[PDB]
Amino acid sequence: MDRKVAREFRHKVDFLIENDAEKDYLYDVLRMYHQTMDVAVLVGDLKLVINEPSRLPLFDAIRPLIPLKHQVEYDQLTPRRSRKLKEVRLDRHPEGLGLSVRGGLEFGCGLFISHLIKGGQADSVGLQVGDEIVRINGYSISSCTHEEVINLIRTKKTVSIKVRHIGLIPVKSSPDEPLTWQYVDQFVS
Amino acid sequence: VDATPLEVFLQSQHLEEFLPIFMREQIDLEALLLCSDEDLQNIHMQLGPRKKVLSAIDKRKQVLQQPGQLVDTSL
Ligand SMILES: [Cl-]
Repeated sequence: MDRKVAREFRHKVDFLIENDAEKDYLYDVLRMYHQTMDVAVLVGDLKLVINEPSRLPLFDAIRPLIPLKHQVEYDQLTPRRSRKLKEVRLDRHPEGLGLSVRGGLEFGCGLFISHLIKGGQADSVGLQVGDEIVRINGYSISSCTHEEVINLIRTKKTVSIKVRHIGLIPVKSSPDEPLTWQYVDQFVS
Repeated sequence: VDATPLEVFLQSQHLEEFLPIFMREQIDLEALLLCSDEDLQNIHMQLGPRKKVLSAIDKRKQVLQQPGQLVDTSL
């Protein structure tokens, strides 16, 4: 039943990574770790290839091969890969919602919490930097431009927010640049 | 099942009251962006919401063509 694992992983790699050089890198990465058994280096190496939200499921595919002795440090080092959806209701508080938000349809990427004011209302309720805001007021926002979403958030007295924790932030720092992604701990600066 | 892109669109703009007329005229969001001020006068939209609709349509047409940089909106 080992060949079943290898096959499954090899095609999920083929499907989620276009360039052969990054594939070769990925396999070399895990192979090096399989010799070193250094898990901090493995996640540190993995993040330079699993760089975009579509590739994040490879952290779960790699995961069953991780020895239990490394399992928990693996979890400390990976973004939270739980697919569960946290739902929230925020009220119009003198300091406001207490979050900052970036992305939208015109960028071809979802809408992410990029800043969370410590102690504000968003933090009171457990939202976190790196959540993708999936829904607002019950509506999927996938067809909304950025300004449309901000409009939709401001339509009523309170705002319903359902997020899925991603752990990546979109970065394009002016129009020339292609959109890429960064992990949360780095993006803060 | 989800709201159509037209519905979310109008919802975001406080224009939700026009979803039943746009549907009777078979106006999806595709067709909506093809509409002029005079098109919307033909279905008896009054001046106030005409301006709000066309403002929203034009903001959307522009950022789809020129997204610009990613921006942080503080809420
Ligand atoms: Cl919806």
